[PDB]
Amino acid sequence: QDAASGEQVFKQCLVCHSIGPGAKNKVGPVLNGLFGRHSGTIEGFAYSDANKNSGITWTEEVFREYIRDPKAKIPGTKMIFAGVKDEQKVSDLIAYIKQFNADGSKK
Ligand code: HEC
Repeated sequence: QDAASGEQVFKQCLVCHSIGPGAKNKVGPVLNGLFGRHSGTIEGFAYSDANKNSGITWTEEVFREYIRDPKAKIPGTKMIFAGVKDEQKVSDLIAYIKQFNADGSKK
C-alpha cells in the first residue's frame, strides 16, 4: 500500500522508536534497515531474552503477524502494545519503513 499514509501510522511508533538519519535508540530500538535484520540484533539496545532469543528474522510476512499482536509472537516481550489489528494500516506501515534502511535513506 502507500508510504505517505504509512508515515501517519508510525506516529504511534515514534513515541518509542526512531527511523531516518541520526536515529538513536530510545525506549525501543531504531527501525532503520528492519527487513532482513536478525531479531534483537541492533546494538546499544538492551533487548529482552524473549526478543533476542527468538530467531525471528524480520521479513515483511512475520512483521505483519507480529504487529497484529506482539505478545503472541514474542510472548513476554518488552514492547507493551496492543498491535495494529488493522490490515490497511499494517500494509502502509510496511512501505514507509521499508523505505529507509540501514542509516535512514531511500531503498
Ligand atoms: C512503546 C511502548 C513502543 C511502541 C508504541 C512500539 N514499540 Fe516496537 N519496541 C518497543 C520495545 C520496548 C521493543 C523491544 C523489545 C524487547 O523485548 O527487547 C520494541 C521492539 C520492536 C521490534 C523488534 C526489533 C528488533 O531489532 O528485533 C520491532 C520490529 C518493532 N518494535 C516495531 C514496532 C513498530 C513497527 C511499531 C509501530 C506500530 C512499534 N514497534 C510500536 C517499544 C515500542
